[PDB]
Amino acid sequence: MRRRPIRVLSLFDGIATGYLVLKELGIKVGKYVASEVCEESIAVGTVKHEGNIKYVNDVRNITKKNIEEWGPFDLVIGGSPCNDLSNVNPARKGLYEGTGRLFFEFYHLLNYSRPKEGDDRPFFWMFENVVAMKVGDKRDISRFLECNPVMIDAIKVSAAHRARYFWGNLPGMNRPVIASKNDKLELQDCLEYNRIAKLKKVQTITTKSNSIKQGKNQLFPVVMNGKEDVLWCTELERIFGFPVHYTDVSNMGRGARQKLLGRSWSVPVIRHLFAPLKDYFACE
Amino acid sequence: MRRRPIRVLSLFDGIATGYLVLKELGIKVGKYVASEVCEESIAVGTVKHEGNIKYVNDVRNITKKNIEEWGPFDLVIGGSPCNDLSNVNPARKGLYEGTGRLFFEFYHLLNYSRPKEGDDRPFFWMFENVVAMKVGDKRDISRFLECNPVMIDAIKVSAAHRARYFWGNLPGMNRPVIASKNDKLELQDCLEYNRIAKLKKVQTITTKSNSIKQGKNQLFPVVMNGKEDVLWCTELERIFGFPVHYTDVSNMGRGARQKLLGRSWSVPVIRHLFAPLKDYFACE
Amino acid sequence: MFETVPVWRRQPVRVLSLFEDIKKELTSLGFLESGSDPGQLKHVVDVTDTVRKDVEEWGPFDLVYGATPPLGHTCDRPPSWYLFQFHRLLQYARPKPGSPRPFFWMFVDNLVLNKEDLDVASRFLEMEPVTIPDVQNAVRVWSNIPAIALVSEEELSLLAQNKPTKLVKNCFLPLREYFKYFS
Amino acid sequence: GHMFETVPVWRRQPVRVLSLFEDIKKELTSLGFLESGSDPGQLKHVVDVTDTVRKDVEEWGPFDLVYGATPPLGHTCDRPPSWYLFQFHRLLQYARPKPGSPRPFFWMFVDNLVLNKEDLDVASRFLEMEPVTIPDVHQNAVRVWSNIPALVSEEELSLLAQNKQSKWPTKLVKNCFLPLREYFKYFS
DNA sequence: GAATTCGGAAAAATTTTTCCGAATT
DNA sequence: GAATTCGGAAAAATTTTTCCGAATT
Ligand SMILES: Nc1ncnc2c1ncn2[C@@H]1O[C@H](CSCC[C@H](N)C(=O)O)[C@@H](O)[C@H]1O
Ligand SMILES: Nc1ncnc2c1ncn2[C@@H]1O[C@H](CSCC[C@H](N)C(=O)O)[C@@H](O)[C@H]1O
Repeated sequence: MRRRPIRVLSLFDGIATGYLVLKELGIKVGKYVASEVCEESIAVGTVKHEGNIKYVNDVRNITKKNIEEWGPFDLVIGGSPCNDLSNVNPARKGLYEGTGRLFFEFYHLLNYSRPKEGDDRPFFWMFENVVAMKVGDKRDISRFLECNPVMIDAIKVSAAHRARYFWGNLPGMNRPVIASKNDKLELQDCLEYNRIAKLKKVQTITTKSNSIKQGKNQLFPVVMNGKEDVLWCTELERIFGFPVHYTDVSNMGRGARQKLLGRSWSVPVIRHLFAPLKDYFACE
Repeated sequence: MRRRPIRVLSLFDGIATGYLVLKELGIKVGKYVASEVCEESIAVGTVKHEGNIKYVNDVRNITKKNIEEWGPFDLVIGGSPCNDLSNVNPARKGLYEGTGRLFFEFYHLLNYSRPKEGDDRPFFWMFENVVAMKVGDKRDISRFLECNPVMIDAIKVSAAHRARYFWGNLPGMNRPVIASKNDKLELQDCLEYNRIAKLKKVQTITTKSNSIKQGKNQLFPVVMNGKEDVLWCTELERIFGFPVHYTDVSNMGRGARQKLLGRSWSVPVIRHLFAPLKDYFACE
Repeated sequence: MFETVPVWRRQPVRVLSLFEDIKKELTSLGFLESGSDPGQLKHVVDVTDTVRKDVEEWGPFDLVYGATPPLGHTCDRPPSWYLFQFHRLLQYARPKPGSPRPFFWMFVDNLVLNKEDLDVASRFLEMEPVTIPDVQNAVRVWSNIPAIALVSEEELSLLAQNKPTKLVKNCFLPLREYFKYFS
Repeated sequence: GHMFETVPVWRRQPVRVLSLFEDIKKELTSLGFLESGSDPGQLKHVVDVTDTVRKDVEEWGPFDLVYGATPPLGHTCDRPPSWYLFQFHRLLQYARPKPGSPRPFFWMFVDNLVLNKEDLDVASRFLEMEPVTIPDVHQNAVRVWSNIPALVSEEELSLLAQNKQSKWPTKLVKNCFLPLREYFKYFS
């Protein structure tokens, strides 16, 4: 019949990128339930979205009954913590221990919220994680979600390297990534006034400050007034494609804002992936 | 007959409140020479005003020839450091030692920039400082500027106490301070979403974080989600009347931004003082 | 809850058992018959590359069983691995909602799961476990099989510290009310 | 601080001087600039300037010389040493002739080693010139800023300063004042 | 009256850097 | 085959809190 607003379950929501991208595409959001544990992340989603996100705390306390009452859901998205799967951490604990084993919570709740076989209604889902991960882990995640991932590197639509895997059933996930007119594709596009970018594309940004200085010998990315400098948080926000000051919340400083941004999604990549949904739910 | 843009010498410029208030009133600014030594303040003025401010560093190295070359000037404003004059500092060194004596630099350069007899051209100036200051210091400053100050408390147009002395020759400085329509007169008006103000007006904000917690028993000003909290930097910006994120610059955190804001001017009070200037210079 | 089947309608159970083989333990109670060398039990030990189409072809199944390796055998696999994998293929084996028939599953732990592992198990298998003791050894069982006493964990705690088909068998016997009773 | 043409001898007049903090009244007559017959004396001496307005300086009639000095080294000062500087600058500007009537007009400020070096660059920034260091040889010294057309290294004075702590030497000042002879009357 | 305040030197917290590190690309 | 990376425990800075404190409203 007619278009209805989208109802979203979002696990490991971070700074509510899922909501922001849907809103930026013009999709009416009817319900957005977010599971998230970091108090500063929750402040970002709360304040920047005027209380429209319904927070539900630790993913591991969402019950089978919770999915039924909070649902139905049209979109189930999540990107689990990659601190125990990424190659960066020598103390990685793998897929089955530490925080790696949080993926199975997404697998678990995806299955609770999936419609039954008699229901032909539209249902979409996506799971994101890093590429820098053991082959056995990449295999087992594709075993549980029952499909293979797309690899999209944010470098095609942003000023930063960021190779990520995306599993799911959205329309056109394998299609080519072409940049848009408003995409800040080079570091200079992101920088504030009176600052000079040394490089056009920066290396993958992590939660640490070392990722900002480039290469094997840790060079500063920016020149200002003759001296070298690191990136500012507004500049990080632009590289990721967030609105500037999106993380100017909760008295957070340089390190806290970089941690939130360092672990998030590239907004332009997510917009590309969610864009086919405009034709299934109500628009504004 | 017809007006030209205003030419401004601003000493101890801080975060360029003078320029911002002029721009907000619609006055064409032709030249704004700023003397300022704090690298983060300069970053704010630079960035937020797109290089329109001509920075010239330590006030004590401006020469008689500099005033001739950089001039003529139509407006000479300044608020010198009140850390060796205020009552807060028991180790205050007074008007003639420490940073107190920076006032005489303003006195000195004010007279360099003043037109000579026979020049009937408009010339305006203003000097601001704290009330919490010894009477002998208040007397001598009025001895050197040859006039007595008006006292304007920001509490009439903002959510904070902020009593300061203003010496000068602008039109209507002794007139009544009546609040404007857009003035955020209560703390609730300044706060972010999902936050509750305990009070309506907060005590004078200084560069220290103790000034945020209210009264003799140091109460938190805000309640969020049931727990008590201090003010956020966007909220401080709003109390002072700066645009939000005005100081989201240079990777500064909570402490740095409060220092810049804690020692600055209250924008609404300043606008009221500069507003009579619209009829002497070009408008936009 | 499942209604019980009159004795003339009961059929030989088809069981999928993972990690462990309960083949000739389950014949000892008459659920399988000796002669079906292509029996009604399918045994797999490395599930990591098995697809749903694999389970569907070996199906249908009426019982799905899995267990942790025996306490002592220093495993080459994380203890939760046997849980999550059991969970994955159990969902491949369930009857469709369109055709409800008796269908049971069992998982048992040899005290090879620690307590954060145990809270995952009870969250995924949707129930607390049952602690069945021997008086010294013990196992924990999750299952939807209707079953027929008190121990505190510090005995098991200290037993596990220090370093089993007998206890798993009995609970298999309410399944006699659903399938053929050979021997 | 200006350069002035010199005045023929018959046109010279008795100087009018304003002297602050220290009085050169009975020393400036020794060079013939004042006479002991005057009711007004042509010299005005004030010592607590803090409540002095411009029109006070204007009412005290016109001035040709304006002099101020730091108190003597051996004097426990009740005033911050820079106070005598800023205050002298404050009233000197009240005393200058208007740009519309340029006439010979001179000013002098001298320091008794009572200003330290951060105070010294305030002095030279405000009085628009470095000082001249005038020594006493058999040990004392003063530094003079002035627009009047009139070698020791600083550790000599540095160490001189520190021992001396334990009055005003007019002897050093006076001579600087001479050239003004070319501008005003020279009383016998 | 006692409440207030364009701060600062120590002291106790949080914080931002040295090396770290290896499988996957 | 040399470079890359949704990180972390120690270690060295930096920072954010205790008392501090008094003349002026
Ligand atoms: N047990 C748990 N329940 C819910 N969220 C959790 C969790 N453990 C970790 N998380 C959160 O999972 C997130 C992983 S990073 C994901 C960030 C997100 N993709 C974004 O766009 O910002 C982190 O925010 C972390 O705080
Ligand atoms: N010698 C000097 N020359 C120029 N500025 C100086 C200085 N010494 C201190 N300052 C600056 O003087 C300012 C005093 S606070 C002035 C704040 C300003 N009126 C505003 O609206 O923000 C501070 O910014 C301080 O950095």
